[PDB]
Amino acid sequence: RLITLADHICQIITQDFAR
Amino acid sequence: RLITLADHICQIITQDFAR
Amino acid sequence: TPEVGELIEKVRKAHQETFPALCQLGKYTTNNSSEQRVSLDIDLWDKFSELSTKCIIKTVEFAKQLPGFTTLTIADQITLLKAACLDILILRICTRYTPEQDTMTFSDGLTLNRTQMHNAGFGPLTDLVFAFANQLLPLEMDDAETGLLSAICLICGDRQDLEQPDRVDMLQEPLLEALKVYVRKRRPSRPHMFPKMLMKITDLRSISAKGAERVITLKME
Amino acid sequence: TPEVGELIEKVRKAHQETFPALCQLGKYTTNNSSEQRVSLDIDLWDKFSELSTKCIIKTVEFAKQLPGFTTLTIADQITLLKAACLDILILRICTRYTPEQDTMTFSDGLTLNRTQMHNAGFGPLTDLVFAFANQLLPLEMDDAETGLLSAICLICGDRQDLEQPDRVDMLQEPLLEALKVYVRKRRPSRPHMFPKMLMKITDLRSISAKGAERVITLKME
Ligand SMILES: CC1(C)CC=C(C#Cc2ccccc2)c2cc(/C=C/c3ccc(C(=O)O)cc3)ccc21
Ligand SMILES: CC1(C)CC=C(C#Cc2ccccc2)c2cc(/C=C/c3ccc(C(=O)O)cc3)ccc21
Repeated sequence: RLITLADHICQIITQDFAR
Repeated sequence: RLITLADHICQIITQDFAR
Repeated sequence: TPEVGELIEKVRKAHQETFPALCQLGKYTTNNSSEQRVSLDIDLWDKFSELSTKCIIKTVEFAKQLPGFTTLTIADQITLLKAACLDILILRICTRYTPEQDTMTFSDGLTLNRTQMHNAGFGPLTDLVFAFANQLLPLEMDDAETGLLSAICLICGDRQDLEQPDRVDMLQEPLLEALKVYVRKRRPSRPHMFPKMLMKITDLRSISAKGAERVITLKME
Repeated sequence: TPEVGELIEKVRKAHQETFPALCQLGKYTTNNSSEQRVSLDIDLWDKFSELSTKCIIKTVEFAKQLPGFTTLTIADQITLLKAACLDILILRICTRYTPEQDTMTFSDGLTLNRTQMHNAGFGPLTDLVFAFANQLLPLEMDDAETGLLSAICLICGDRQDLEQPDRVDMLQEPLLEALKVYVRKRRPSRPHMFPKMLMKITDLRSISAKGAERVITLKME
C-alpha cells in the first residue's frame, strides 16, 4: 500500500493518543 | 538480501532438479 | 503429417497443463498501489515474486513434457532452462494481456493494471513489456502456437555451455516444422505469419537481457 | 538557575529515558545488502520501518515528559508532534553516527553502513543525512543539549493550526534560556555555540521537508 511519509507519521501519532 | 535476477532464476531451477 | 500432428498435440497439451487460459481463471483485482508509480510496492512484489517462482516451476514442468527433453543430460536441461525461462515468463504473462483494461492476469486470476505491474516488479521495463503484449495481439496466437514458440525458444542448440549441442538441434528441428505447418494450415491467407512469430523471440530477448541483469531484493531466506 | 537547573534536569532525563546512549547498546552488524545501492531492500526496510515506528512512539513519550506539554490541548500536542517528529528522528539517528566506520546505530544496537542506510530507507536523501551527522560532530553535544534542542524544535508556537500558540510560546521561552545558559556554562570559551546549535534545526527542516512528502510502501493490514 502507498502512503506519504507525513500521513503515516500523522497516523502513528494520532493512534497513540487514542483513548 | 540482494541477488541478480539471473542468479535467482538459476537457483530456483537448479534446486528443482535436485534429488 | 501424423508424426507432426502427434508433436503439435503433445506441445499444445504441455503448455495447457502448465498454463491456464485467461477464460479458465477467476479474475480478481485490487486497489493496492494503483495511485502512482513508485520504485516498488512490498505487498505487490511479495505476490509477484511468489507467482513468478511458481511459473518458473510450471515452465520447468512444461519442458519435461516436451518429447526428448528429459533425454538430454541434466546439465543441458538446466542450461537450456536458465537461458530461456525469463523469455518464456515474458511471453506467458503477455498472453494474459487484456487490451481494454490495460491489465495482465497471473495464473491465480490476480489482475493488475499497468501502474500496478510497474509497482509489482516490471519497473523501468513496464512499457517495453506492455508494448510487446500489444504487438502480440495481431498475431492471434492459440495454445499450440504459444507452446511451440516457447519450445523453440527453449530448445536452442546455440546456447553457451551445452554438452550435446547437436542433440539439442535435433530436437528443435521437428518443433520448427511443426509450427511452420500448423501456422500455414491455420491461416493459409497470411503467409508471413510463421517468420513474424519466430521473430518475436528476438523481442523477448531484448527484454530478458535487460531483466536478467537487474539486482533484485528478497527475504532471507 | 535553580528553576533553570531543574528544567535542564527534567529535559536531559526525558531524552535519556527515551533514547539509549550508543555506549549503552550492544552494537551488531549485518552483511545484508551491503554490496551496492538499490532502490530498497525489503528486509532492511522491514527493520527500518519497525525501528522508526518505535522511535516515533519514544519521541511522543519524550514530549509527554517535557514540563507543560500535556497541559496543552490534545489537538495542539498532536499538531506539534506531527510538525517536529521527523526532524527529531533525523537528529536522533545522527547522534548515533560513528565516523570511523561511517555507520549509524538504531535503538536495538543494529548498526548499518551508508549503503545499508540507503537501502534501509534513506534512499536519495542518504548523503544529506550523513552530511548533517558529520556537521554535528564538531558541536560535541551531550544528552542535555540534544534533549533541549529536540524540545525547542518540538515546542514551537509558529506551527500552523495551533489552538493556543501563545501558551506554546510560553513553554518554549524557558527551554531557550535553559539551552543558552547550559551551553555557556559548559563551554565558556566558545560563545557562538548556542546560535550554531539552534541553526541546526534549519538543517533538520531542509531534510524533513523533503522526506515528509515521499510516497512510501507498507504492508496492508
Ligand atoms: C523482466 C521483468 C520485467 C523483470 C523481472 C521479472 C521478474 C521476476 C521474478 C521475481 C522473483 C522470482 C522470479 C522472477 C519479470 C517477470 C515476468 C513474468 C512473470 C510471470 C509471473 C507469473 C505468471 C503466472 O502466474 O502465470 C507468469 C509470468 C516478466 C517480466 C519480468
Ligand atoms: C527523511 C528520511 C531520510 C526518510 C524517511 C524516514 C523514515 C521513516 C519511517 C518509516 C516507517 C515508519 C516511520 C518512519 C527517515 C527516518 C529517519 C530516522 C529514523 C530513526 C529510526 C530509528 C531510530 C532508533 O531506533 O533510535 C532513530 C531514528 C531519518 C530520516 C528519514
